[PDB]
Amino acid sequence: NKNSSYFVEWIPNNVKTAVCDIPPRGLKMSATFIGNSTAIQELFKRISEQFTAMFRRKAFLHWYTGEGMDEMEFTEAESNMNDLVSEYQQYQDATADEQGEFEEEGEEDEA
Amino acid sequence: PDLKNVKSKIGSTENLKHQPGGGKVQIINKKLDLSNVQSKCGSKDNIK
Repeated sequence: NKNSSYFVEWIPNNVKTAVCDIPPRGLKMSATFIGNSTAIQELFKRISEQFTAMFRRKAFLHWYTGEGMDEMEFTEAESNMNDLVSEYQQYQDATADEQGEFEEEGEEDEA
Repeated sequence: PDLKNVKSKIGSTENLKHQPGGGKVQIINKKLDLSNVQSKCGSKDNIK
């Protein structure tokens, strides 16, 4: 309620509760958080630019090709991480309002 | 008396053909050929 801006709007009521009777040894009570946010875009955003910083210049790469890997694979790992950061950014702040194909049928015309 | 002819024996009068003569010196320098040479790392074309 006080943090409506921090939830995605087309998954309703974004919480999984669960309660155990038994606390961790040496704590009278505790809770565990597992949160799934768009915010993780940040990880894949930083790592895929640092990765293009490397493979764009074949830097550090002779050590790995030198074990039987190929340049196609660096491209496919990259292709996918860039695709992946584009999927998390597609859903970063994605509407509960309809998405796309906004075209229509007209009015009847004199003959 | 008469001596007709007499001369000295033997020194600088018998040397007058042989100087001896001198010579000529030269260096002692070369180059190397650079025409084969290119850098041995080489990633910047990968911009392609």
